Amino acid sequence: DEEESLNEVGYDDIGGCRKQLAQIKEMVELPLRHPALFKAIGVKPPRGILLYGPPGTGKTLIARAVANETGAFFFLINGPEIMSKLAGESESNLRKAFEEAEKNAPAIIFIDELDAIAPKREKTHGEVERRIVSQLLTLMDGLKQRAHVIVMAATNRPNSIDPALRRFGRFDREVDIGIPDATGRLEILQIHTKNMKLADDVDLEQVANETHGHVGADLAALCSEAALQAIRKKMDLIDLEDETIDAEVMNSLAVTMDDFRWALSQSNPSALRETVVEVPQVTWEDIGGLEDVKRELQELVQYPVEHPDKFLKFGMTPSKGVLFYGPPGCGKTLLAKAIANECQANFISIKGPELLTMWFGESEANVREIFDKARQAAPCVLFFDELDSIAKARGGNIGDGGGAADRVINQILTEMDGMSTKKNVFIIGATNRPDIIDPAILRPGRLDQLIYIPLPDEKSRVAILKANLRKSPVAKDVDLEFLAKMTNGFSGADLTEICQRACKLAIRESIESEIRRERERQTDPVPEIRRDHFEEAMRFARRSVSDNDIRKYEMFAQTLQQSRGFGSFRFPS
Amino acid sequence: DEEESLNEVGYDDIGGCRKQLAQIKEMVELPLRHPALFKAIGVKPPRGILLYGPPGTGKTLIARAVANETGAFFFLINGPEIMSKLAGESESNLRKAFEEAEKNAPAIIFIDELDAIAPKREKTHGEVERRIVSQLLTLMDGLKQRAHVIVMAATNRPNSIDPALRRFGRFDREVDIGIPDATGRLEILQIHTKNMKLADDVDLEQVANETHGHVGADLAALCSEAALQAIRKKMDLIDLEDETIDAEVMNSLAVTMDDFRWALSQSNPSALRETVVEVPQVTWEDIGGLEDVKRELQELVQYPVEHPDKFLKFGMTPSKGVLFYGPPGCGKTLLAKAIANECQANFISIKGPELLTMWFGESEANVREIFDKARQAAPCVLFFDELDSIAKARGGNIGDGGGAADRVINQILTEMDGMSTKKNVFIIGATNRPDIIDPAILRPGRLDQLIYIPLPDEKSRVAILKANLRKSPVAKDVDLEFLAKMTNGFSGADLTEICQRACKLAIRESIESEIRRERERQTDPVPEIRRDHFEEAMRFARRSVSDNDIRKYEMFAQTLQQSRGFG
Amino acid sequence: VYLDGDRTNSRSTGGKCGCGFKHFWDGKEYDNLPEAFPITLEWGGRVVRETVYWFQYESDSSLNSNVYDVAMKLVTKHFPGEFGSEILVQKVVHTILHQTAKKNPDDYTPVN
Ligand SMILES: Nc1ncnc2c1ncn2[C@@H]1O[C@H](COP(=O)(O)OP(=O)(O)NP(=O)(O)O)[C@@H](O)[C@H]1O
Ligand SMILES: Nc1ncnc2c1ncn2[C@@H]1O[C@H](COP(=O)(O)OP(=O)(O)NP(=O)(O)O)[C@@H](O)[C@H]1O
Ligand SMILES: Nc1ncnc2c1ncn2[C@@H]1O[C@H](COP(=O)(O)OP(=O)(O)O)[C@@H](O)[C@H]1O
Ligand SMILES: Nc1ncnc2c1ncn2[C@@H]1O[C@H](COP(=O)(O)OP(=O)(O)O)[C@@H](O)[C@H]1O
Repeated sequence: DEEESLNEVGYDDIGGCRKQLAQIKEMVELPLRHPALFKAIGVKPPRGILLYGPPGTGKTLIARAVANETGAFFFLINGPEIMSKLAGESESNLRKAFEEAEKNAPAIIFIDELDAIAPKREKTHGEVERRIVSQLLTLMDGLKQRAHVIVMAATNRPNSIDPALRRFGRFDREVDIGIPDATGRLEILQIHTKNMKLADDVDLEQVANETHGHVGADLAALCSEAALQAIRKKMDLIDLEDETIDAEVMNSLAVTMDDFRWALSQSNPSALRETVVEVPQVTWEDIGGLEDVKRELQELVQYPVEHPDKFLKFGMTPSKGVLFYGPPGCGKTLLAKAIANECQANFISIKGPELLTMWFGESEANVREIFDKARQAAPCVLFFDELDSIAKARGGNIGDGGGAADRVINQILTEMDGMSTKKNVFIIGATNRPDIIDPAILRPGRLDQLIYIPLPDEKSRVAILKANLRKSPVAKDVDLEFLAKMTNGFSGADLTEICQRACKLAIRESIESEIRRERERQTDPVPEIRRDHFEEAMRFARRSVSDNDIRKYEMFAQTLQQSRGFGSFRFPS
Repeated sequence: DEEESLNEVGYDDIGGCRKQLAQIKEMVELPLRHPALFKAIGVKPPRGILLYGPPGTGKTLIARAVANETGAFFFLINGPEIMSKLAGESESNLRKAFEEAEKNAPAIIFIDELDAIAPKREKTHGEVERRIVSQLLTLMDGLKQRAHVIVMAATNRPNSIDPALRRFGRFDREVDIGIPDATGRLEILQIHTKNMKLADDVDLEQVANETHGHVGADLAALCSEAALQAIRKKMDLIDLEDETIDAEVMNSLAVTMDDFRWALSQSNPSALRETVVEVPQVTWEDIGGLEDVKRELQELVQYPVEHPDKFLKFGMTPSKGVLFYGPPGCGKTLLAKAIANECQANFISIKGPELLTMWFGESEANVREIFDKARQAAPCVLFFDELDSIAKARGGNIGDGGGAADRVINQILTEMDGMSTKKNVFIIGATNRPDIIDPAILRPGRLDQLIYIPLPDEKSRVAILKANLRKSPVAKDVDLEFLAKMTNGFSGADLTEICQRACKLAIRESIESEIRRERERQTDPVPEIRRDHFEEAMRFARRSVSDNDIRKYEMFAQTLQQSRGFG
Repeated sequence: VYLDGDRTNSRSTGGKCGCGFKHFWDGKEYDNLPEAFPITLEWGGRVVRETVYWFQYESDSSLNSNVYDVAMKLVTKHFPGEFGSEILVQKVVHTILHQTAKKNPDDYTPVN
């Protein structure tokens, strides 16, 4: 019959959002269940909470969870529903809701979509809409701690509400429900697949890792498509689309890993173009050599965030960014990812094309938004890749006759020189052409530290080769040391290419052998990579960085070192 | 109601607003307490007062405070409350107020959100709104019969009200409630933490210093967040749910300094992207050497204001500007802050990136705003840094088909030429490429004085080293005199770099020693910077400017001196 | 004294001259002989012509010519105290670096 009471929304159904749920419990449940606790200290509880989030993230799920898991009186006001009523009656309904809730206590009020109730004031093309907004403002300011009434609201974007509603005494406290991470996606998948019958080879961890831009709605759609594929696969020739289906085939339904793979193939994530904010999965083991640079990075980033007392004692201002320079493809991004991972701080990457888009599009104001996002994810590491891309585009050594200043780097400087030092937002830049960079960047208070990343040596090449082969099942007979000794002027990318070519040759040989064996039988030869392949793949080896190109970097580093000629300073004593 | 009666706000609850509160008291209480006095002098009392200020600076708080002291009469009008009524009823509402306050004793009428009922005329399309604006204008004009009624209004920003409401007889007077300074934030914190048990370790002075771009609402939110984190930290392990908290853990609840540090860490200030107008905290003690420049700068900004009669007697117009030129980094920025601090005048700083932003964005009209902020906050010092940035970015020297003239410096000159000498607004420019500066700036009457800031000499170097080190412990064996004798060519930033490197080495050693000593527990070595740290730090030292740049600046200065041959 | 590039008593180590003796140049004792390359300068209207000597093959690594110092000396000797002369430094650095390439390891023609 009506067994919908078994299908409800509790705090267990909301997966991947634990911190936000904790905040909601803090500022929506405690104030109206223990009123005297805030009275004893003497602080006023908030009178309005707003919920951010891209579409399909779970904003309305929390509404139902709080509605049926609080015990206090709950009143629901749909956004579009209140606007569909005739003019004059909508105000009557809104006033009736706000008066009826106040009669009871506590009286949590949830407004689903107020972006359809109170849009931007200039965009309110009409007259009744402004009257509705004003009526909302008057009722909200009438809550003088009366019966402990708290108002909640949900929106797809903060920058669509009338700014008058984000003042003191109004919706001023906001939560930032966002894109789930890998663990969140795995938890959501485990929540959704709690009812259907899975097979014994379905590992949801692989599915969670493979999906990149999905949100809760997308994961639900993926599960539905997997179930549909499972139904269509075998029961289609048994099902007849008439009368009733046999109970035997009906009960005996399993969703295999192949169906999930097929469903994942036919998937369209709705958050691909968003900026990824997550802790990198790269550790110090993925990087070979560069031991000293790791120490310097740990000193620069980790010390000021762990021992503030020491810095306060000696009166020193911590550095606020570094600039890497060196030959291309040597690990200038792996270092940033690793240093972000070690300190457990979020990582936001801005690539060269991202900068070039703003220079062409005349939209450098977007730079501000970036520095807002990092400010919302402290502690965070902000990485700028190819800072010289704009300078390289403008002619290079011989430009259009202009100075060493452009539109986007200037905005970056303006925004960097105006951030509070209390926040922990480290800034890292990378450029393989350190001579055409804007000299204004290197001024103190900015990216003033210079670190040189050289080409790897023999031991470091051994380390790189060993690190990159943790996936390929190579036989224990090839001497990687000999390869490192022979390959002298190679960067990391070249060694990775050598490994990729060896793997490709092995795959091709295995496929050909399998096809020939099957053809012969119509009437695992190579389960691992052996020595000969690496020989053949060695013929297609080229040096990415020429021998006449490292002179620039070596001479630049030599001059920068030679400028420091006071190493013989000795006190008389 | 018991607590509500004795919790009514008053004059004592306002924070850093001292001058503004005095002005409001002067413009309201006097024309009502003693109406006859204004008749004796003959000056007519004001009729309208408007309050500026960014959101959450206590604009409506002053309204409630005023409607406790001036016990004559008070009627409150809300913008959204008026606009939420049905059309026709809203217009019929205001009249009642403007007759009720007319029927009774000397009364005050406060309109809370003025911009909610009187926006820009052309920027808003509608019919009822225009009728409301016309009704308000008619009532304010007709209230001229002098029934001892004063109308007050508040808004977030003046450049949103219908300009017809800014004329004479209608909101002519204005009061600006700006962002609090360091002392104001401390006073607001002391006001807020009154009925809130605290611990003895927390000092509010540090909190006031560190919270840079906050306003009153932000400070209240910070205090609330600190209290909430105090609840979460310790008591949250006892009170779970559905129970009643015993008084033993209720009364024994206190807020520590770490809670305030955390609450400060997780706080985004509202009024952060706004120019800071405050008296600097830099005195002559932080600057080494430059003795002649100090006197030449004192006799240019301080004499005209201290002794106006002397200037009037001799008929010499005080200088309005000065230009600093020299190698990159010698204290050019420090001198401006020092001279603004000695005279106790507000300081407004404009850097090179702001000029480049106005040049790229084609928004040179913003300069008209900047001087306005300097005009209201008089006396003031206006500082422009890197005036050559635009010329440098446009190619430099003979780099393109240009003539050293752009769209931003032109606006600066246009606005500076229209400054009245009655208001003391001194303007200081700084550059390190004097050869490419616009010659129109140096014309007399805009920036006449041209001061050369050279590299420090030995005595100045000793003074700089001593001034930059009186913030951290230093062992007595360190001999700064030998360092100053040995450097012989460093600018004013290289010495600071050396000191920073020494402090960094000391921090590294101390942390390493602590980590090493924290290993035997399962089984203050460096209290002050020693003289061996400086020896290591001197290894990573480099000259910022070579002898060639000194040659360039010396040649420029000697050409200027040779041009001036008299005597 | 030694004038320039003479068969001194100091023994050449790995020199390509084959005489086994070091060579003297600009107050210093070198192994091989430098090349020569013409360079034109045109900053500030005035145009000058100069020759640059490049040392690339040598035993000790602290003796090989450094471009950022050679260009700086060339600019300073002919344009002392000129404002904003670093553009000329960058241009001459790029020119000499491009024209000093060693695509094939046989472009060794030292001046007598
Ligand atoms: N954390 C989650 N766990 C499980 N399912 C989720 C989660 N988040 C979202 N969903 C799915 O998304 C549905 C709710 O829609 P939601 O994600 O709130 O879309 P919305 O457009 O943001 N909501 P609204 O604008 O209020 O209609 C749920 O019923 C689930 O199907
Ligand atoms: N000077 C001050 N001293 C003490 N508390 C202050 C001060 N300024 C602001 N506050 C606090 O911060 C709050 C700011 O809100 P409010 O006074 O409504 O400012 P507003 O945004 O200008 N108001 P409105 O007139 O509705 O636009 C006050 O109500 C006090 O709680
Ligand atoms: N030190 C290193 N150890 C291991 N792999 C490296 C190292 N340096 C570069 N790589 C390889 O280079 C690739 C990434 O290059 P990247 O660092 O992004 O180039 P760039 O430094 O130009 O950004 C990775 O696939 C990695 O395998
Ligand atoms: N004469 C000086 N006395 C003390 N400190 C100085 C002096 N000159 C430079 N400094 C130091 O240099 C730092 C920055 O110098 P600044 O004045 O900003 O350079 P510029 O004049 O180019 O703006 C300051 O923090 C200051 O401590």
